[PDB]
Amino acid sequence: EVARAQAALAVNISAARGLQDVLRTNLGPKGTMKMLVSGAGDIKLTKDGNVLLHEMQIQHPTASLIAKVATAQDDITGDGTTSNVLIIGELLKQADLYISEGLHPRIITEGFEAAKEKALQFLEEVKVSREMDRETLIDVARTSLRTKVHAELADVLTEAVVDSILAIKKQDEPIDLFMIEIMEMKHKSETDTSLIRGLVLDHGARHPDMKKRVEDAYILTCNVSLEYEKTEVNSGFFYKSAEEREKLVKAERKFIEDRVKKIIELKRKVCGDSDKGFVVINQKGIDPFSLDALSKEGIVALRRAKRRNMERLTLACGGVALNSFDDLSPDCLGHAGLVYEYTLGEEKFTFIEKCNNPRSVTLLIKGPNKHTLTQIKDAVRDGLRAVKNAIDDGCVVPGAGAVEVAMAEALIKHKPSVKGRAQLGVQAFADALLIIPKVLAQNSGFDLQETLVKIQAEHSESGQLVGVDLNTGEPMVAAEVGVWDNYCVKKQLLHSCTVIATNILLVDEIMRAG
Amino acid sequence: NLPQLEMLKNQLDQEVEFLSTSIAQLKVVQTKYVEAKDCLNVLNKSNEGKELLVPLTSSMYVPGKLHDVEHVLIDVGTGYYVEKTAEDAKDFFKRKIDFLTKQMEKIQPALQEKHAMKQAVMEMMSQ
Amino acid sequence: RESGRKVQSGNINAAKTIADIIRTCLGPKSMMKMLLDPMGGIVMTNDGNAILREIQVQHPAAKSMIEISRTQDEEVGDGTTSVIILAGEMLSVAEHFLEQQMHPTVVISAYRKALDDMISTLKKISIPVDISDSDMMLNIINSSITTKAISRWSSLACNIALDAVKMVQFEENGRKEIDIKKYARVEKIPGGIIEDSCVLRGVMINKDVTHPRMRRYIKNPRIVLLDSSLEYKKGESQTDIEITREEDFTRILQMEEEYIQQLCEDIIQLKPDVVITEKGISDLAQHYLMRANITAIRRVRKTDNNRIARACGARIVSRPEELREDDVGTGAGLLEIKKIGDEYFTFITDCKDPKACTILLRGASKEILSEVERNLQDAMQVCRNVLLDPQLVPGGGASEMAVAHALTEKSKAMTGVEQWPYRAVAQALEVIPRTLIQNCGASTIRLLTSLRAKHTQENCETWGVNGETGTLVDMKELGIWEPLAVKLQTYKTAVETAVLLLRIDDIVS
Repeated sequence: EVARAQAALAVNISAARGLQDVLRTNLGPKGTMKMLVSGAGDIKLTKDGNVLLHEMQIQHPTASLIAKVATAQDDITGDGTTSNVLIIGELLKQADLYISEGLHPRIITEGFEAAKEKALQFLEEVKVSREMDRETLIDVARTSLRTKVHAELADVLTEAVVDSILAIKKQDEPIDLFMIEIMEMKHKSETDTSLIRGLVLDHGARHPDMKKRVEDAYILTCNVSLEYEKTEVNSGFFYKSAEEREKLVKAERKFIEDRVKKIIELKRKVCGDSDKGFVVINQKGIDPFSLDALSKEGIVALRRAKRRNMERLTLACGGVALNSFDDLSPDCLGHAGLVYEYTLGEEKFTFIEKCNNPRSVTLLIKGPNKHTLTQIKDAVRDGLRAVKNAIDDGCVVPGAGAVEVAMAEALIKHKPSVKGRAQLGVQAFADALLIIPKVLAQNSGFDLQETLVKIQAEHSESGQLVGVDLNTGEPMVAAEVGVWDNYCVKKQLLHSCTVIATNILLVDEIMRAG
Repeated sequence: NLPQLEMLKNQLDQEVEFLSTSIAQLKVVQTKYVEAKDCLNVLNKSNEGKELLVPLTSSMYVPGKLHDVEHVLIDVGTGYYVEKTAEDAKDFFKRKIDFLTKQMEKIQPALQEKHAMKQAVMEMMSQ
Repeated sequence: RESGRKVQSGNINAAKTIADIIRTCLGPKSMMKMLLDPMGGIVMTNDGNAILREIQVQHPAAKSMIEISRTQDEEVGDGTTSVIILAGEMLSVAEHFLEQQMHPTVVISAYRKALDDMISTLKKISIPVDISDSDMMLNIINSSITTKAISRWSSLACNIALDAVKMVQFEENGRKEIDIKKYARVEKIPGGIIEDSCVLRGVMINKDVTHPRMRRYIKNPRIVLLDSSLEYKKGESQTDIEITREEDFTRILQMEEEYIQQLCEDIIQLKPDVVITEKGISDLAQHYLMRANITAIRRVRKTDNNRIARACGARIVSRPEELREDDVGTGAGLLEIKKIGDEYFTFITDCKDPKACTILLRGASKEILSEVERNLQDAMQVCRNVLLDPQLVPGGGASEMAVAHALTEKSKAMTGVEQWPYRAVAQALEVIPRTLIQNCGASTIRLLTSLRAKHTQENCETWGVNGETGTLVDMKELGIWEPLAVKLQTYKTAVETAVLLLRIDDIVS
């Protein structure tokens, strides 16, 4: 089935609004949560632009296509997908108005670009270069989390955020694929958000009371089999050879009490005492009687580890990996100044913490363990990438539309071309910018018009960046307020908004066929 | 479990024994056709009328005067005998060898194949 | 089973919409149609050849439109959209009228004379090139790449196209016709950069030979292409019984040795190290050569050997007796196992004939390379199209508006009922200008009538509207250029194409 040109563009642009409109608070603290019980057919909770897209099975190509490119920003920033959709269809709103009056679909698409630049130039012009301190990042943390959750919820979150990235700023790595270690915990309340500069150990050893508080953590991350297995196992396993099974029964616990002694000696080599804590972590099962020997030596000897955890163990501690405990120097195992083996609920989740040279920082959250407990985890985690951009860009500008008008102003305040031709594109282009504050202000309050003429005249009067009180509808200096746009975030979605809006303006038919 | 891998090893040992026996014996049975083939060249050569010392019975050997070198037997059918010409008899000797030859032949393809599969079970054995 | 006027309609009917939506997609300035699969699969393309496909096709002449399209997709692959425009233009205009004026016929004929006038005008409207000056060629490639808006790596690949394809051009019927493409060899390579690639002599062997015992580098040993028949002869000249037993192993394998050597000594007679063994490959054949310490490259394609036939510029030899350099491994030549990325690549360079290079491609990796290669593939072919045709034309409406006048001038002079096609022919030139006027997004009727005047005095020799400059313009200063044939090749097709469906009044099953 087919729709041509004008009829093609409608289904495009018509599909945007309602879709787009649901997000009219996805951004800032005013952002309204949205629940899928319908996405796969499962009860959930989400606010993000790109995420909500993929979450819902989204039947319409319009809904379909941006989520692909909306994946880019959510890949990059993680938010502003919470935003970008809004300008996009409003932009789609603008171009048709010409073609509605009539105008060639080309030139409008054509007139967006110098517009896409002169506004992007204004980004260069407006971008506020800021020297990032934890506080600056605190308000960078809360501007993305307000977009996510309560500013209340943004609070306990903000700490671990700016603190986790705080130790990666040490690493001078502008991006974080580490200190992204996050933990969720059994609780009545998702309120708890915990920060472990080290790791947290999911698995407990089948033997409790081994070393329950490991003070000095000497961690050999060990694939080792200290359970080879205790009885008849041939290669370590059952088989069809009795002849081999007849030979292979005894060396098992021998190869084990080896690795027992290999730890026994190791412990006393690592320690010579049970005072200094000590840890063994098997990637596999361990004999508990091995443990029993070892649990009484001052070790916490752990088993069936997850190779992922082994890394941050091998790394954030500076831990190490062997197949034979042998003996290793006490220092030869990575370290965490304290280890706290911690049971909430019935499972001890061992905190290997202040892991020496942490490249990873663990963020625990205790919660009801619902998609509530999810709605918090996702919330911080894109703000992480957001605040990560503030590491990336030294330029962070405020949000809450403080940007938009002043940006939308110039190219409107003057035809950037002084072409009607481009201004056709531009007036279409430069207009859609205002969608964010004007709905949010009116989402929270009075009609856009006032705040608009406020924020404009204000910026016109100020040039200070003034932005909505996102639960009021009144403009406030958004820099000081702390609602803040990475020059990373806003610039990209800007591009993202326009770069899609063109060739999709250019779909002059669609056939259903393939 | 444990006995099953123990079972098929020396199982495939004997097929080697059997086939090596069968080709050995089918190396044996062919040899007597040319015997029947060659003894006719001798009797043609010397002449009808030469003393033939042929076995009589156990440890007994019986004499006779050679006659009818052109009259020479092919034993075929179930229970049947075709005496054949000096030419013809030597032919089906050659024939029934060649009948036995591929009969003898494919035995070693069967012979050699059964040992490595014992080995394959013996390989899994010490495994 | 389909009939006459309804075919004639379905001709004009289908070929209309056939000719259409991709013209929105046409131009460096374009409009990409969306394509929805019945499952919901969405597609955004300027490619008619692509657009031809997901759309459900029924009208068998539309299938036939897909044919000359694929037929042109075989030839260029660009303008497959543009070729079906004009047949759509052609079939639309004259057909229904002139079949309601009762004929495919005068319609048939006059496109012979639609063809030649432009063919004439082409040699007038297209100007010769320096294939000698690759820069004179480069701007074309600089132009060739950018309608689909790819520049970044192509800007280099532009040059690299020029380089090899002039070399991968050696071909003669004695009238020296050069189609030769398969000489050009391309390389998927990991690492390097899109801005670093080259053309290496002979034909570099990349695809199926990484083979590490080629040795690595052949300084001047020969490479050996075997249409021998190197297969060991188990007897003297023949293959004896198989080996089921110890006795067949000793006697037969011995005579298997001689035939390998006596040919491989004939191979040694041309003194190789590398022997890439294709026909007559034997487990003893390489082993002897490996015992000969002659690296014998087996498990190999004759396509490689055809690449190698173009790597040394040689042939492949069925001769058992007296194997020669000029037989295989023509010229001194090289063979080198090179690691670009870490992939082992046989480079057989220095064809005995000059104009020997094949395109090495490095991207930052295979993919971003494939970005180069795909666009270089367009870049490289335009070369052999410019190398095909050393004339080239100011494009757009200049290309378009030129002949219609002479054509109308004909129709006016010819004043038959053939004049009516030359009228039907006249403005069909201007549809891509309409698309160009789409490309700029402007008023066509004006720009037409405006460009119509631009041919009234200027004669639109260089003057079309270029939607990407937006305006009626010199296309020489503006630099819109294609080798003449490509214009004709697009132009030749639609004529015959229209003339094709101009024949059909009958679909029958």
